[PDB]
Amino acid sequence: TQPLVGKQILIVEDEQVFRSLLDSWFSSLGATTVLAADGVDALELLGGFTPDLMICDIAMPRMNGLKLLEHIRNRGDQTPVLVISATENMADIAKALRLGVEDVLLKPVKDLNRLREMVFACLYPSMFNSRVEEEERLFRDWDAMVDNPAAAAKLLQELQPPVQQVISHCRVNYRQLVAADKPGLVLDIAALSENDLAFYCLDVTRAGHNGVLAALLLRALFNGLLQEQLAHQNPELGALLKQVNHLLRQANLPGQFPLLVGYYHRELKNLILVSAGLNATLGEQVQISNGVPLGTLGNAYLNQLSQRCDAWQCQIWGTGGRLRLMLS
Amino acid sequence: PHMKWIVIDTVIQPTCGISFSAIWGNMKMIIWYQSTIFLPPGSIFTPVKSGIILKDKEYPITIYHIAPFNKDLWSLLKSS
Repeated sequence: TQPLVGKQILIVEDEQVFRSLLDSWFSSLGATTVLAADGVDALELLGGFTPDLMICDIAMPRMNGLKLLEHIRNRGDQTPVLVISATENMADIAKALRLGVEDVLLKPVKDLNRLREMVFACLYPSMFNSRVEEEERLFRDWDAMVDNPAAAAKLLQELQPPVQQVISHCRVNYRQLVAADKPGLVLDIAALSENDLAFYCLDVTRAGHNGVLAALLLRALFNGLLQEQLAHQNPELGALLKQVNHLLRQANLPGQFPLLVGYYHRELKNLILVSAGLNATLGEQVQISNGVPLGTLGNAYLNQLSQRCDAWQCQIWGTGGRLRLMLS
Repeated sequence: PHMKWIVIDTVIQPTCGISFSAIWGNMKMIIWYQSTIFLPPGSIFTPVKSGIILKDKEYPITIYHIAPFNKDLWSLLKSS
């Protein structure tokens, strides 16, 4: 066949029979294979030519295959390296995984089809993101009966901010009237600086347990993410919403995620707000746009607003809760 | 026989009380679990129904989320 046409593949194996087996398998698929029997020979071959994919065995090499991985990463080539080991040297498998390796195979060669799967997934990751899609489905079903949504819901309820607090020398109060202790509308307020404050509001009743997870993930990273978008500046909340959509996508958190994101600068007396899913209003009154919840539409691509006030009163409500937020 | 899964790395968020661990079993996975159990990188363990046998001791592990590994999400976790 002709799948691996023009695919330079390096095989660093020390047992001759396994060398021949791997080379015959790769050449049967049309790959241009280079074989080494020694770790130093491996290092030389690497200095010489760049293989599209590499296979290394840390089992009885002249130089530890894990040390060859260490060298490759120290050079920053970051070339793919599929490793071969056995049920032994579990720690070596760990060390390889900490290195930029792709997968692992047991020393016996029985499941060749899984080898084809892994090799193709590595060589054309975009084409074979079918694996990622299938795994997403599998883990969505898997999570249902291994995870404890009750514990996550309780943790989210426990982590909610105090009712009244001063952040960035801004007075801040919030009061929710929907049934509490059943996590619905959820808020987080963080200080981005001595003058910048930010917050997010999510109705976790729409995504279910995933929503709770999303909320938790937000409280872990929202600050960070916003700071990153503030790194490349002298705002732009919408990019933060899209990045949050992509975060929930990277984690296996499907469903609808109605969100609101706000940012107040005290010295600039400015509040900026964007909504994708959640209703809200806030004064000089302005009703925030409903928007399309995250995890849907691909990209909400919604608007912002600047009122240029010192104190504000914004009520935020969705199908799962109603809340008030106040800054004085 | 017993499954021998290995913790590739782990991140703990003080903002929350969560431990995120990238682990290898037959494939790479990200687990969001309760911080109470501490799984340093390189730890080898056997999974069990709502539990983990490590060093011949069965710890009750509270799992929040199980997902396939994501390089981007894990790098984001490690940057906090």
